[PDB]
Parts: sequence; C-alpha cells; structure tokens
Amino acid sequence: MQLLSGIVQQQNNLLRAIEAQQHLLQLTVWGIKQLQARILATTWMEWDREINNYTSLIHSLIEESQNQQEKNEQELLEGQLLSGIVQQQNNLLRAIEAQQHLLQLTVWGIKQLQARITWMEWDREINNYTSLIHSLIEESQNQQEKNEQELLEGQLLSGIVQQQNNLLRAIEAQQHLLQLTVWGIKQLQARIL
Amino acid sequence: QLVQSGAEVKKPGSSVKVSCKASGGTFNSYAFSWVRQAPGQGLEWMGSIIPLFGFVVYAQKFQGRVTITADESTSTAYMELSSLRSEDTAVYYCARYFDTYNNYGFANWGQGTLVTVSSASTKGPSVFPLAPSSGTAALGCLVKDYFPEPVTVSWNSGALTSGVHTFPAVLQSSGLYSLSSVVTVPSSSLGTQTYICNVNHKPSNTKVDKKVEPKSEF
Amino acid sequence: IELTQPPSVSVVPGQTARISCSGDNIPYEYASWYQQKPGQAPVLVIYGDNNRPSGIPERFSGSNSGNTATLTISGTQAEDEADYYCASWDSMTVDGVFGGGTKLTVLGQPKAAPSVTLFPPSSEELQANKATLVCLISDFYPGAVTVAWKADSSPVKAGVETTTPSKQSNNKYAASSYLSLTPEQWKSHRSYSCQVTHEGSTVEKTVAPT
Repeated sequence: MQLLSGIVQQQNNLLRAIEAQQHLLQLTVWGIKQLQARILATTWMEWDREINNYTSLIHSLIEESQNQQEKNEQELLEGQLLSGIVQQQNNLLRAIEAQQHLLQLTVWGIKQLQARITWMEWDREINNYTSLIHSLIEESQNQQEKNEQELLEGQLLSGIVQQQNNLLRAIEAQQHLLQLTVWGIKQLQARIL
Repeated sequence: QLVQSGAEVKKPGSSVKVSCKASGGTFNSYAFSWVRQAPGQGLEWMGSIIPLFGFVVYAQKFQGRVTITADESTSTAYMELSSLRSEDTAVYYCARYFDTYNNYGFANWGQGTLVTVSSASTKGPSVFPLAPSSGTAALGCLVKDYFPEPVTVSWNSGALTSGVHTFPAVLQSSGLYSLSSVVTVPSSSLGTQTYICNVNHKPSNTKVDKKVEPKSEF
Repeated sequence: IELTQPPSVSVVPGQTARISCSGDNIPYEYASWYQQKPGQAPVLVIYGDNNRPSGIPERFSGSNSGNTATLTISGTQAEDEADYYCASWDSMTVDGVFGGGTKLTVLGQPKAAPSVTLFPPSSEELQANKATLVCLISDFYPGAVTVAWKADSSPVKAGVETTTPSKQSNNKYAASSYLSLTPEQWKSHRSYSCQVTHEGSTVEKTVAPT
C-alpha cells in the first residue's frame, strides 16, 4: 500500500537534498582553494588529494543512488522492494558519511587560513554540530546493520522507518554545518587585499 | 539567462566596465568566469567570481589590470579592464559553471561584448562609385575611410536585393575601415536602369546616396 | 598548464570524427567541450568527461584517460562543422584553461574556384587626389586564398590591404583586396592586376588607365 510508496518518495526527496548540499559544498571547496592560492597558507597538496578523492566518491554515490531510486520506483510501478529500499538507505548513509568527511576537511582548511589572518562562538557551533552528526551517523550505522541482518534471515519495517528518521536528522544537521562553513569563508575573504 | 551590455569603442589607456545580467535562477548559487576571444583567435580564461562569497580570482596574465565584481540586488556580474591597449580588442563573455554539483564546464554564456581599442576617432565615409564596364555585369560602391564599424549598404532604396553582395571591411594601418558593395545585374540594363547605393554610417549620422553610372566608351 | 589540440581535423560525413586534447593531469570529470560557430557564443557539448547536457545529440561522446580528453562524433553531419575547444581547471589553484581549438571540416562540398572582379579608381576619387583599386573575390571553397598584385609584370608590395576570408550565405567564402596609389602612380603604368591563387591555381584580372 502507501507505506512503502511513501518511503520511496521520501528517499527521492533525501537524495535531492544531498545533491543540493553537494552543490553548496562544491562552492565552499572552490572558495577555499581560491583563497589558498591568494593567501599562500606540502600539507595542502595532501588535503587537495583527499578533497578530490572524497568528491569522486560522493559523485559515485549520488549516481548509484539515482540508479537505485529508479529501480525502486519501477518495483512500485510493477521481496525486492524491501531489499532495494534498504540498499537505498545504505547508499544515502554512505553519501552523508563522505560529505561529512568533506565538510571536516573544509573546516580544517578554514582553520588553517584563519591562523594567517568572534571565532570562538563559531568553533563552539562547529563542534556541537560535528558531535551531533557523528552520533546520528553512528546510530544510522547500527540500524543499517540491524536492518541488513534481518533482511537476510516486522522488526524490519520498524527499523526501515526508524532509518528514515536517522538519515533525515543527519542531513538537517549537515545543512547547519554547511551554513557555518559558508559563514567562515565569507568571514575570511572579507579580510584579504 | 545571461545578457551583456553592448559593444564598446575605447581609446588606448582608458577603461571599460562590461556587465552581465543573470536571470532565471538564484544568484547566490552561481559561479562566474570571464573569457575573452581576440578575432580569429582562441578562448582565454580571465578570472572567476563566486557571488555568494564575493571575491574574485585572476589568471596572472590579467592580474592587477582586471577587477571582477558581482551585485546581488541587480543579479549582475562585472568585468573592468583598465589601461586599455590595442591587443585588448576582443569579444568578452561572461560564463556560468557549476550548473549542477558535477558540472565544472560553462553551461551558460552571454552573447559577448565587442571591445574595440583604437586611437582613431569617429569619421564618416567617403563614397565612390565603382562603374560597370566591358550577360551579367558587376557594379559597386566603395565606402572608404570610416570609423567605427558598422556601415550598412542598400541599393535603390532597398528595391534591389538580387545579386547584392556587401563585403566585410578591411582594417587599414591608419586605424580606419574601408568596405565595398557590389551588385550583379543584367548587362543589357546598364543604359536603362539607374543604380543608386544608399550608405548609412550611424555612429557619425552619415547618409549618402551615390549614383553608379556605366563607364563611357569614349 | 597547457591544453593542446590539433589545429585541424577532417571527416567524411557519416564517419566518426575524433578531437583529442592533451594535458599533464586532467583530473576525472574536469574535461569539458565547446562548439563554436562563426559569430556565435560557444556551446557546451560535453562535461564531466562523458556527460551530454540536455539537447545535445546522442552522437556526441567524451572520454578521459587523465592524459588525453577525446571528443567523438559518430555519424558527423554538415551542421557539426565548427571550432571545438576543451577546457579544464588547475587542480591546486583552480585557474581555467582552454585548448587552442580545433577547426573541424566536414568533407563533401565540391571545390569552387573564385569569381574575381577588379575595379580601377573612379574619376571622383582621382579628383579627390586619391586612388584605390578594388579586388572582390567570391564563391570559393575551401576558404583559403592568396592575393598578389602586379604593376606592369612587376609585383607590388606597398599599399596592399587584404581581408581574411568569410563565410557567405551559401557555404562559400569571400575576401577583398585593396591597393592604394596616388593619381600620379596610377596614371603612369600600362596595367595593374589582381592575382588570386586558390588550391595551387591562379585567377588573374587586369585593369588599365583611361
């Protein structure tokens, strides 16, 4: 009935939020590399490699999630639905994890640049959201494990629904984290030249 | 989506500020570059601005001589180039990248703005007839020593269209342009049909009518 | 960092055209391609490495081995005739660069020798104390041509200005050449000529003072 269709629908929404967030992240990454060049602030080469590596990965994940979304929608238009819905939660969780590493690298970038050019309020906010997301990601990992285990051998439906709440909270918290790093970049640029 | 201000004609040493209006999307989610193309030449990256951050970055070639700004409330990106010189004559495009999260290419381009840098001053053309001689004959009009482009040429108050061919202008080493326009006509019509080229050079408010008669056989 | 493309590529219509673009380290998803027709803005044809934007014909494809971006057009059509550029970013300092461009020619249109008309100076110009001979050159393909002037069998270097050819309306090319003289210079030679050389064969038009 409408329970599973409603879950596939919300997963479409969540993948859209992740695409949008990725777009903003891209902007922030670009802005930092640009400021890095102008400010001149080997340890940055390896950061640039991690940025690029995790950015490829996020692009893969987004793509694979798009493919899985389509199949899931086909399965509704037409067991394998449950399986795919659970696989679609693992894809979204992975994307959130890779985006979180990316965010953390951008935060690092901002800290390096601000130690060349208050921020204590900013720091406190960064840590609060970082700790929260770390904990939401961890709860999502445990629920994913539980849901995968059940799917091999309901409890399943409950944890599937609970996993939708987990992912949504993590994204909403990432949104806040993004706004803070945007704030940080704007605050740094406003001080050069 | 991206519409730029119009053609500019500039003296060497002066400045030009080229604008680019963006509509249809959210201004803060844009990435902008400026790209120039000299005539017959390649595309050249000048600089970037991410309006959300509002700081510009430049190719070193143009470092210190170009300023790139953005205005949120008008949705406009600007490019100012100072201490102009003749080799700066080019078409300038604003372009937009990060169309989507993984589009590093430039998805939208404005129409381009022509910037002409010359020490020449506005001058109306001298118009001379190119008389038909020795069954189709060619006759024309030479539009000589004018500045700037463009000139337009009609024939017989627009009534003559068939066989009209207006050639692109030569740029002379004096900094002035010259052009020619020819019509192919029935040879047997030269003593009967009168032919008049109508020349319009708007920049200097010049309208000239020139009658082109057959060369005499005497 | 430099992107290098071949100056020119030529394809039989229906065959596949390939345009390469070599660099140091084109990171994956950084290569984009642009179509540009005379008088027009560039148009994005491939981004990422193999992504076509909405409205781009399926016959366009791209690849990236890290050292070479390739644009491919299977079943090339007339309308595919244009200049193509590749673009990319520096990995560290995020500057943009373009390839030098590639002029892609679609074969099929026949060779056409130029139609040339030479006019002498008019009376009115001679009375205005100036003299210019006008050489009009039209209806040629391919669009490369060379122009030389002679005064009485002897070549004339000074006072020559010729335009670089432009695409007409049909798909042929036009160009014009101009020789500047004083009235005295003009009136003291038996004849002047415009020599237009196209694909190793030369058309000549001669003119002579009243």
